[PDB]
Amino acid sequence: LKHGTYEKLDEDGLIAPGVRVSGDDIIIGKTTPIPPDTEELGQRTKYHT
Amino acid sequence: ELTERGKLQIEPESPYFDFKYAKNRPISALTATPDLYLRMIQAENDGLVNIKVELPMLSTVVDHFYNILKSDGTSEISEKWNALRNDAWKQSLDKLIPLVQLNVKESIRRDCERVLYFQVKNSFTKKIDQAPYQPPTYAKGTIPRVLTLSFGEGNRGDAVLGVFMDDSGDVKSQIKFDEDFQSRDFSDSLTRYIKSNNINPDIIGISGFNIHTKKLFDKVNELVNEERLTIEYDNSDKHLIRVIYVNDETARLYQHSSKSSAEYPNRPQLAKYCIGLAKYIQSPLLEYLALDESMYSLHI
Amino acid sequence: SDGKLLSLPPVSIYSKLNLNPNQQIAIDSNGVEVKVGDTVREFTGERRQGTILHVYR
Amino acid sequence: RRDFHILNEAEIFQLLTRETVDSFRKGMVIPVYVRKVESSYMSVSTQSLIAGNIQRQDILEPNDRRDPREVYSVGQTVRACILDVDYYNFKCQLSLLRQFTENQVAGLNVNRNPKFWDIESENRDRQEEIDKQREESRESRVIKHPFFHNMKSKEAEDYLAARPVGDVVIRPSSKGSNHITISWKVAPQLYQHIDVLEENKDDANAI
RNA sequence: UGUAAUCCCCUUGGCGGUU
Repeated sequence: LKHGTYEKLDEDGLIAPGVRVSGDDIIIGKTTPIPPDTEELGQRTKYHT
Repeated sequence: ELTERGKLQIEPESPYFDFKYAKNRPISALTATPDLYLRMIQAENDGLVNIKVELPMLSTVVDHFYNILKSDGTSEISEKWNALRNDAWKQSLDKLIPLVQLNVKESIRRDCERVLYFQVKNSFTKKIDQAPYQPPTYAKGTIPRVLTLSFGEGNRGDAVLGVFMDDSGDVKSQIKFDEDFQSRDFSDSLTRYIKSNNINPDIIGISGFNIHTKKLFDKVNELVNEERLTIEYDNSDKHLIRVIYVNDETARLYQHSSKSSAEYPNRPQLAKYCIGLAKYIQSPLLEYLALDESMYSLHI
Repeated sequence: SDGKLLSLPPVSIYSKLNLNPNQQIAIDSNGVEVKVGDTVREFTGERRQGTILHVYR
Repeated sequence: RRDFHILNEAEIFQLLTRETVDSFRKGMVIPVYVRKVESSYMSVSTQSLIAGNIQRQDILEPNDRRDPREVYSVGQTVRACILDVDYYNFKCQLSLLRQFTENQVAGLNVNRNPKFWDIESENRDRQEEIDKQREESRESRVIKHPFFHNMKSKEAEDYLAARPVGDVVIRPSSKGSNHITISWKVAPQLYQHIDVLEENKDDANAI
C-alpha cells in the first residue's frame, strides 16, 4: 500500500467533494487482482489477493 | 586440577562449574553418577581441567614394598646398598604411576559409559512403550478414529485446521475454519462438522507451538461439555469424546519430512502436522519408526 | 548455547526460532536494555567484545 | 504395551512454553517485558509469552514514595524475580525488590563441603579476579602554558637550579589531575613545591 | 489488550522558462 492515508475515501473508493486534501493523500482507491499464494495454509481469510 | 584455560573458562553458568574445585572424590561412588565423570573427561579433552587419581595410603604401600625389598644390614656398606635400592624403587614408582593411573581412568570411563548406555536404553524404552489410546467400551489394542485440530501459533491471522482420520489410517476429510475461534460461528461450524457429516471421532487431539493453544483447548473442552458430543457406539450412558494434548516431536519432524510431501503433494504444512499427530495417536511405535535417522536427534 | 559443535541433517532440525523484538530482549549486568546488533564487552574473563547476533534466555 | 500416556501439568507446561520446571521456578531472575503499567499493579510478559503481574508493594522500593507510572513505562523491560508459578494457568508473580534481583548470585546448589570442595582455591581466585577488576589505567597530562614544564620534583628543582632566584616552573601534581604543583626557587639549592587545587575543571588536560 | 503502513516504468514528442 501507499504510505499516504486511505481514511478520506468513501465506500466506492472515491473521495467526496468538499474534503480538504494534502500531499500524498489517496484520492482514488483502486486494486488489481493477484494470484493467491499458499497463505491459505493457516490464514483466517486474511491473505493478500 | 585447572589450567589457565580452566581458570578462565569455567563460569558459574557453565556445566563444568559443578567440579571446578572437586577433591578426593571416591571412585566407587562415580559409577552411580556416570554423567559427572563423563563431563569431567569432556572438560579435560577441551584443555581446561586435569583429572588426577591419588591414593591416601600411597606412602604405606611404598614403605611396605621397601621393607620387603630392603636389606637388614646396618653397616655403612649396607646403608649404601639400601639407599641405592630405595632410590631405584622410587624411580620405578615414578615410572609406574602414570600407567596405572591411565588404566584406572580407562576402567572407570568404560564403567560409566556402560551405565549411561543402559540408562539411555531404559529411557528410550520408556519413551516408546505406549499402546494406542483405548476408546471406552472396546478392548485394548483397538485402533480408534481420531480428529486433530490445530492452528499453530495464534497470531492475528491464524486459522484453525482440522484433519480427521479413521481407524484404517487413511485421511478421510480436511476442513478449514476461517472465522475467529472465539466466535459463535466457529463453535457452530465445528459442531456441524462433528455431527452432521457422521464423522464421529473417538478422540480429539489438540496441539500447538505456544500457550495460545491452551485457550483453544479450553474452548474445545467447553464446547464438548456444552453440546454433549457423545461418541457413536455401533449396535445406555453414552460417553463423551475425549480431548487431550498430544506430544508432537514426531509430528514436527513429519511436517518437514519429504515423505509427507510425496504422500501429500497438495496439502499444507499444518495439514501434515495434524496428520502426524493423528498417526501418532493411532500408533506411536510406527511414527517413531518413521523418523529413521532423525529419531537419534530426539531428546531421549 | 552450551558451547559445543554438532552436525545434523536439515531434516532433523525442528524449526527456526522466529522471535519478535518483544521476545528477543537482552539486559546487561547494570540493567540497561541492550538490543540486537549492539556492541557489548565481557565484564570479566577474556573481556572480549562483539556485536550481538541473537538473544536467547 | 502400557496404555496411552496422558500429559500432566508439568509435561503440558514444558511442551507449550519449551521451558523446563527446573529452569523456571522460585528464586530465578528473568528479563521480563513490561506490557501494561497501572497504579496498583504492573502487567509484564516474559520471553516465553508467560503473562505476569506484580502487586504495587514490589514494583517500587518500600522506601520510595514515587508513582509506578513515572518510574516505569510501557516497553521498558526490567529484571524480575519469580515468586510464584501457576503451571496449570501459565501465570506467575514477580518481584522487583533488589534483595532478589541482585543478592541472588550463587543460585546453584552445588555442595561446597570442604572435604570434597576446595573452597580456599575458589576464594583465592575470587580475590585474584576482584583485584584484576580494581586494576585500571592512567596517562599523563598535557597543559599549554609558558611556565608549565612536564618535569619531576627533582627534575623541576634541577631545571630551576640553572636559573636565578624567583623563577617559577609548573608541573603536574602527584595528588591527581585536579591538583597542580608549582615549584619556585626560594634560595640557591632551595626550592618550594606548592600544591594548587583545581575547581570547575572543563577537562583533565584543561585548566 | 487489539495493534496500523512503506512503494514506481520507460521510450519518444511537443510546449515552455533562464541565459
